[PDB]
Amino acid sequence: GPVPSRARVYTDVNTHRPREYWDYESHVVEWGNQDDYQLVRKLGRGKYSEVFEAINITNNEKVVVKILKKKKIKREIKILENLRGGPNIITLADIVKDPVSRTPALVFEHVNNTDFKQLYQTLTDYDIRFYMYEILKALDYASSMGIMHRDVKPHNVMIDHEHRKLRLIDWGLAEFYHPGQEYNVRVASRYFKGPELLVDYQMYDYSLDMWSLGAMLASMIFRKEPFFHGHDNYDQLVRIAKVLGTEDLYDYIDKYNIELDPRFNDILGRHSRKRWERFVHSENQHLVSPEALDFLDKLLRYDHQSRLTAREAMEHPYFYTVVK
Repeated sequence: GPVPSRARVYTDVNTHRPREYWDYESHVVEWGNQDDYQLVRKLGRGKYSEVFEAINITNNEKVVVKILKKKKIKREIKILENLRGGPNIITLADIVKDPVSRTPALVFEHVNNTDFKQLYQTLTDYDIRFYMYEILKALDYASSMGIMHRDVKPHNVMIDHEHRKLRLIDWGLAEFYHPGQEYNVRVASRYFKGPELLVDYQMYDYSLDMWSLGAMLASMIFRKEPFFHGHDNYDQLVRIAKVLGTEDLYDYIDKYNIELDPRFNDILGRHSRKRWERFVHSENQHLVSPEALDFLDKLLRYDHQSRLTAREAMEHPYFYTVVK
């Protein structure tokens, strides 16, 4: 069968916690006052909830209410409470029972966000570095607290560009990392899924989020949306292999004694690893530097154990120019 794997950092953080920290199933929700909040506008609907802009009439603060459509509820709540106050972690302000849905409604602080599409059109080199560093603060904190987000993507980063403020949001897919635990590979959005998910390797860890961050960075510095543009989860791996090469892919699956789905036999082909310069052109060159390429190269590795961790990434020369 497949060879096991463990995170190379923050491996045992949950084992040294009281059961209460990670045993989300046993968590007892503290309920607030639903009448404190007035819904103002529907912002959107996802697979698992509907999201509203609302006002907290007990202070006139704008808030965001997510009305949930089992146990994912307590998991998200527990993770949000565990991470509350951390750098760039969205703040859960309250939990109320919605009278119409009769499900929990999570109340979050508001962030005046700019649509990433419109906001990826304008970011300077400096601002890419600056905001990447801010996202890293959130991922280092989350992982240091034994949590993997599992859905890092531009839609889940809220940026108030005016105040240069960033929050990592939507922890509904997040999980507690337990060494040796097998996890569902049906997480993350297609274009941000790490190779571990695409080859059905279940014993993954925080390093999944670092792949997703790398895919985000590639899209930003190269002005290519998305960077790996698959038609489905299979073609998604082929798109990655056309950049990273098939030999390193086979080395990866060979290391973990993973066998590819045989349907790849007729679609994967043989591909060399490409040099990152291939993707540089007159329209994106001002966002590219040797430091950017080296940083990207160290995130986008097939082998989840070989990627930079969040803290290692923060140490990278790419961020030397960011004022701290």
